[PDB]
Amino acid sequence: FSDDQLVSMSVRELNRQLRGFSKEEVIRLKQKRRTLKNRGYAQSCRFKRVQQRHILESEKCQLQSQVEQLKLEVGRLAKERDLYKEKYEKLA
Amino acid sequence: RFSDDQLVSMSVRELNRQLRGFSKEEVIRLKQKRRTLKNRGYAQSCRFKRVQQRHILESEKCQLQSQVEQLKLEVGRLAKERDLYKEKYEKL
DNA sequence: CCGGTGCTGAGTCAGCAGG
DNA sequence: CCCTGCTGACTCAGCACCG
Repeated sequence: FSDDQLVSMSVRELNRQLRGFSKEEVIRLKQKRRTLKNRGYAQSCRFKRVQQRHILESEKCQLQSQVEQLKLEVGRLAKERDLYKEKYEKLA
Repeated sequence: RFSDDQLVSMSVRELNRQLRGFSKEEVIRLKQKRRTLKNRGYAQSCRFKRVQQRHILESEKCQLQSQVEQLKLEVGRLAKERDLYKEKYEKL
């Protein structure tokens, strides 16, 4: 009957408890349940939107940190290649 | 009465002078309508900014991932070159 | 001390995409 | 044909400014 109980019980459990009620009330209670559930759906939707904003802004940092790590790696190899190439061309 | 577009763009000084003579109920009603219409567009901009922000972030992460892909290919090319010269050098 | 403003959280409804 | 879960869009509440 109350909002917390109405939103908690299943429509299967609802129809059984709704037995003995006017057809006017049954459709009225069922639509009250939907409203309360949409309230919860809204909370999840807004929360998800936030989490997705964070994992994007976080992935951006996980990539920037990787890019900088890789630019250092090419600097080591480029220098190391130049070393071998200079030593090689010297021997023709 | 009046239009929505004019009712929103109007300044308070113009709007007040525009309803000199109207009943209190109508004045309050019209004022509430201006607030409602404003809130409608506020939410429109907010969701707009949210979407635009989201698209900016995604494009950055796509550029970064592409950049990482480039660098990964680059170290693979430099390492192969460095090792190739090693073999040619060690021989001669 | 009042009122208009811009913003944003939360609630509502429509309507779409699946159980 | 319902029901579910979700999301866009409107509304209001309430805060933080402002004039």
